[PDB]
Amino acid sequence: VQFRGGTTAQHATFTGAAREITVDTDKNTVVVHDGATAGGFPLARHDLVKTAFIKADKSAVAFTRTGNATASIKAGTIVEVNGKLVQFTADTAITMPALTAGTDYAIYVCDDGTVRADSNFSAPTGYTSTTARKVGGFHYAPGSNAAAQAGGNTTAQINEYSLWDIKFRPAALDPRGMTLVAGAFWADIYLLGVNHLTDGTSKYNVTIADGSASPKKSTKFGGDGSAAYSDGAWYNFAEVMTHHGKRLPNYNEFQALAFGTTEATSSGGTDVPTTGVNGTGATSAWNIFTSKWGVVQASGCLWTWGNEFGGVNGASEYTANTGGRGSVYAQPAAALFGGNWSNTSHSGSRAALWYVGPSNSFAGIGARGVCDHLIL
Amino acid sequence: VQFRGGTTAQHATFTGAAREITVDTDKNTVVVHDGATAGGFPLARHDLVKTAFIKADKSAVAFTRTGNATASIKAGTIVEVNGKLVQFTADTAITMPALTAGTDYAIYVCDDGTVRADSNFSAPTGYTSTTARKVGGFHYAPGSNAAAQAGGNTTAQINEYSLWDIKFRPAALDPRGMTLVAGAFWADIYLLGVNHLTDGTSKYNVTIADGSASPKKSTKFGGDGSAAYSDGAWYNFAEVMTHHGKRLPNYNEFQALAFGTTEATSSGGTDVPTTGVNGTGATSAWNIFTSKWGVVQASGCLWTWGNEFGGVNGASEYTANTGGRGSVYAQPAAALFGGNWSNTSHSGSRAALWYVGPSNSFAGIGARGVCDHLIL
Amino acid sequence: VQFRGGTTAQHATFTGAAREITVDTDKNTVVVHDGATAGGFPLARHDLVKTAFIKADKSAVAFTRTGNATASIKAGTIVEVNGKLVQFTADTAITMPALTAGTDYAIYVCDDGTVRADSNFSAPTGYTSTTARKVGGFHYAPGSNAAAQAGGNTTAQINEYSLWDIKFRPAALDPRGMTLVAGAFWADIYLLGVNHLTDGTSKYNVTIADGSASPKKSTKFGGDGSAAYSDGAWYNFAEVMTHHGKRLPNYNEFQALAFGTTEATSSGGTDVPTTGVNGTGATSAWNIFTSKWGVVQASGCLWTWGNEFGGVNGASEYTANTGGRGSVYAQPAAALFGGNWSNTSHSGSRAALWYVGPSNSFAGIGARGVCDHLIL
Ligand code: MMC
Ligand code: MMC
Ligand code: MMC
Ligand code: MMC
Ligand code: MMC
Ligand code: MMC
Ligand SMILES: [Mg+2]
Repeated sequence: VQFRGGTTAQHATFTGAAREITVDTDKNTVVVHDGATAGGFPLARHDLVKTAFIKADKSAVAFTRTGNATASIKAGTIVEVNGKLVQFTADTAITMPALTAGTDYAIYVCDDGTVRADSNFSAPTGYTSTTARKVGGFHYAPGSNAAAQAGGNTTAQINEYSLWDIKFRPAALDPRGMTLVAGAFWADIYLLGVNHLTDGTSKYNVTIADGSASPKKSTKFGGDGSAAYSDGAWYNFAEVMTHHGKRLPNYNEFQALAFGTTEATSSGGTDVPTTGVNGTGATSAWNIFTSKWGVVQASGCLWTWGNEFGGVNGASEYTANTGGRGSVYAQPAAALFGGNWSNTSHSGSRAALWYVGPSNSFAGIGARGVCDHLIL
Repeated sequence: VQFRGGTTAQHATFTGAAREITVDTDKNTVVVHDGATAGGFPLARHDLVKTAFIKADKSAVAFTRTGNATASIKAGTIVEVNGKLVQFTADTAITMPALTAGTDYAIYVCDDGTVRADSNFSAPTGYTSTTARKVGGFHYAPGSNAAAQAGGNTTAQINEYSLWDIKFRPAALDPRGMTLVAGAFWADIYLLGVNHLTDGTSKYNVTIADGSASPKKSTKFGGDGSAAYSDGAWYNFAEVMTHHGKRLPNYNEFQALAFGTTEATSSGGTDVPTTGVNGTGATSAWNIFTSKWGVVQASGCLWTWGNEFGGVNGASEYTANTGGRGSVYAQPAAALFGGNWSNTSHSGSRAALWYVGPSNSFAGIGARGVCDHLIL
Repeated sequence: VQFRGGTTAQHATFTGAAREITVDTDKNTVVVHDGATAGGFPLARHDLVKTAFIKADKSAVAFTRTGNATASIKAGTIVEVNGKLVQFTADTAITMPALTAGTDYAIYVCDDGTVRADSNFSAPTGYTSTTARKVGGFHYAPGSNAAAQAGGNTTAQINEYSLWDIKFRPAALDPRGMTLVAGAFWADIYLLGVNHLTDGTSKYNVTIADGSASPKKSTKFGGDGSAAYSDGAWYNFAEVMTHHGKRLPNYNEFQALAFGTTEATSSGGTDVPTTGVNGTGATSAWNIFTSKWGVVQASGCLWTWGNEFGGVNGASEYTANTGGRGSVYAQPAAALFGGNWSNTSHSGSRAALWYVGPSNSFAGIGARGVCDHLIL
């Protein structure tokens, strides 16, 4: 059984009867008619709504944390996947795999109507990247977000603020290991590691980059994947953040991301070598410095370079201290935020040192990344 | 009358005749065939274009101001609402309610094809949030935008630059009370009020927050909704802006948002207690300081803290002045922009004082918010 | 032949048989039925997917450079245009016109299924703005991007990093003449010209704006299209960038955008009057200063004002030096980045001078614009 049909040009001067259905053979679509409107009312091909993703509440993430190791996709969520429509009319549990402290997970919606989390960011176990669509994710933290201003605990659990989806996410090239601070912007949960090219900037239980262990050189700026920078200059940390589509925090972002930490307190001892782990000789455990938003070692562990300049200036003479990329003159210090392990009662979410020039490198100075919140 | 149909798997190896129409029973959709292409050409379900909102000109807002108290939705605007398609093929008047000076309004498109404004931001009178879709809004100002560089008048009217829609808007969590500066970014029309938790940051005829009347403490940072900050430190104002997804202006944004104000002029007298109202002992009326873009009390009324540091530094010693959140060292002043009532001929759109540390609090220092322009 | 049909209200209490197709006469659409679901399953009108634009890889631009003067649109690209669906199942060559060094081109997808580039940004030759849809563009540069850290050559060719599309682009009001730096943000390929109102901020072979040739006054800030600023103050350059929805670079953006330039080297001689051209008395050719990302005269040619303050301060007294827009107090210098022609071995991608107040104007100080990267 074949229907009446014509080209698009034939369709333009043609008014079909009310409730008549024709077939545009150029478009391979149906055209609904009303007895008056020339051309009728063409319907949409499915190819043109591929990747559709509609939420009932576009101002919030598509998922709800329902417990330390459980979460749900929200009612009213409509997802296109592999030519099919999958929607959830009520809050629906996300099938969870084994969850491991300090690991990122991707949430998929599949064309058989299921929804599940997985450590694999291409496809979940038992599916392909065609039948399964990555729609978001979360971080399973080593400990709780801070309930007050005394850090968190060491109960591994989903960080609710780390929940992202494809229309509610960090603007960074890679969303993993980030958390949403006060609904306003995203911060890296962990201080920058040396091996950020493989790990990303934000990973649990890795060696922290500072003056004594410089980050791998960015492969977007002459790095080869093996060489590290000669030191931990501001320039190098800023270059690494840019590599990953992030930036160093300014003062307003730092006081936000670090709120919840134990204030006026430092880690103590002689070092903080590793993310999400007690420092060397520490008199306070790592979790004492978790922020409200799940930022780990948010203060009192290492200074982070900031994306702000001011305070004490270098000499008023052209000074070639930029790693061979020109000279600076009356160079203001680059901000340093948070305090390090040796900084006693002076650390905290508003700790700020404006003395160190950007060319300098020290063992207790590292970095944390941030980027914008994106709501589409 | 029932049509030929099959599952999606059955459909994959099936080539129907030209102009044949089958029904995918998994998808509950129609599939158009051509006599050659295996699988045919599935059509789109309406669920997958819910919330569609298409404009002829995506680089401009969807509405035009046609007079002090009238506006229109633009030709070529196509809106999905409650399962229905509503489009306007010509500029169409927006039905207005009573308009009240210093009030924000939401524009709705309804599933009966009407379009109207309303003071209610959930649903307009005579409709529900299901049958009516909020697509944008505007601010009805107490006075005109500045036609030159001598402020505006006191004729209540729609601020054309305050027109926003869901794909042409401030990136802030709440768009109300903001205006588009030079097409580049959004600025709060009013200086921050004390009661920003209920009012938002930008409201007409409310008590201005400064050192003598500190803002309500952010409920995202330990506030309970009743307590105010101990004072008007930079830290507190920056914290409030972050609460609302905004920031303090930098120098480039300030000179932009304040252009149109009466330059090198201050309010005079002893205070400016209230937004959009003459100061105490004022020798110039409030409207003298309206910018081109409808920013009220843009200069010469209160300094606004800025999101920039530089100028005179505090002591080169760890100083615990951050409200118990750590210490600062060689702390640069936080910028102050615009000038206050007592600042005589030194106020204006480029007025900048770089002497006051962020821990300080004074009666003529408050804040104004800004965030990015978002075109989707 | 007319189908069974009813209004939307009639449709709500009606359950048709499995594979029955009715016509909603309010919506002028088809409704697919299953024998159980009240209301059936309405299909989407094409009006609601107008401007649809779907890419297989949303994290990358929709086009690939295949040679100095050729490029392709990528497989999996689906485009709505003039009521029609046009998709490319394999990489497809873009038809090129004559290409001219230092020119921007727009890429169109047309409703006859073709794809082509054109110097006209409304419609390509042989088509209209209705039958042809602008989906992106590129810059055809006067020379290559830098392969190392020794600038580029003078072989005119497409700058791969200048490829933009409508969902992968600078957030600026006009994308032309910009390039994507490290996937993170966009930079103007050329230093600001005097005639930026007609040319935009970024054009090849035009007179560079500096203290000796000030930019045209912004028509958004009291300019009339003919008058230039009285001088090259920071204030004026910042105002021009804002006009175009851009900003001056900060230090982290500058070291990124200028990487690839010949470091610790200046143009020499007595001037650099023109974009993409050798300086007056130059001892190094212009192309020596091309960055990895195709930023022309990236360093060693003119300082660019930066969007950052710090270093040496002006007097601690109210100083009316803002062009009649108020006074400043303890005003920090505005950053200057890159070095100019006279700056010998001190120029480069990290060259930074923090001595000149924003009110000052000099022959070797101009500007370069940047704005955010937008992925939709
Ligand atoms: C999502 Hg399986
Ligand atoms: C913008 Hg990170
Ligand atoms: C919009 Hg009624
Ligand atoms: C970004 Hg406010
Ligand atoms: C694109 Hg013809
Ligand atoms: C935001 Hg330019
Ligand atoms: Mg600064």
